[PDB]
Amino acid sequence: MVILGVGYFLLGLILLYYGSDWFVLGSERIARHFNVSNFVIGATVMAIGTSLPEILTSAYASYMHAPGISIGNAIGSCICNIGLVLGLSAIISPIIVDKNLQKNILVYLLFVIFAAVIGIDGFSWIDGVVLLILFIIYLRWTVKNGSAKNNPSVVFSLVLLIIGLIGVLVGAELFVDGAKKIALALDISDKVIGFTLVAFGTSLPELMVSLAAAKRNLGGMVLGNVIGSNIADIGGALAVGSLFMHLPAENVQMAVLVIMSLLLYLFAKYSKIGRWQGILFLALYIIAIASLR
Ligand SMILES: CCCCCCCCCCCCCCC
Ligand SMILES: [Ca+2]
Ligand SMILES: [Ca+2]
Repeated sequence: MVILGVGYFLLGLILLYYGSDWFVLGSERIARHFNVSNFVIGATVMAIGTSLPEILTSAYASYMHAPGISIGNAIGSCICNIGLVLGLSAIISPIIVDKNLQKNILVYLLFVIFAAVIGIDGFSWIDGVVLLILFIIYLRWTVKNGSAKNNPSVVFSLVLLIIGLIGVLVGAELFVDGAKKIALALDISDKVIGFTLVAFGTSLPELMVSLAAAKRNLGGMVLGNVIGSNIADIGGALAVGSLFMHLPAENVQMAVLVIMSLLLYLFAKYSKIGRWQGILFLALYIIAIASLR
């Protein structure tokens, strides 16, 4: 059943490509409907929508007594979002960050640092409750200072968003399943090849969404999506995972994330996020995947 593997694989790519653009366009219209910035809609609605892969992966794994998976995938996603995802987007469409989104990015940095320190001895279920509460606070705070019948322009906008989200989520796991069915039918099936495949699959929505937005010069949406997804990975995916079981410490990975997060802030505050910032991010991500576990 080789053909099948390819069928799933390319169909998932079809759903990811077209699904992401619909999701982006639908989110862009919604942002204009609720009079909020593209950053806000990306850091909230879009981020939560694309991080639900991680959240379900994390909870299930830790419940099945594999807490290393929950935290590895959570942190690995964050590193990927800044290194790979934001890296490609910054090059495609350079961003000059307004001084009110710089405040949001600084808050993100503080959140990451707070997570890193309390995770030095691993993440307990109490650590998770705390991170989850901060997650909630971030969302409301991001919405508040980003704000202020049955319209066919609104209905069509929500259809674009939802169908788009379904597209990138179904397509992402058709990608993974399609890849796993090929690797099994070619007898090249490792099980570290399956973990990193599934792990990468959960980051596929963010990748395709942020690339689609970058293609339409929506730099705010991309930046918001990256910041929001990372927070949803830590305050959401990692947090829920800690509820079922103590997540062992990943101090080397956290340090990598803090450094990248710090770089992200300094660039947004005192410079820009363009070509050479993106090249640096991609370099760091490539170094990471070449030397980390
Ligand atoms: C919004 C949902 C919040 C769910 C919080 C669940 C906390 C579960 C804690 C379980 C602790 C078990 C301790 C055993 C010693
Ligand atoms: Ca994701
Ligand atoms: Ca702890």
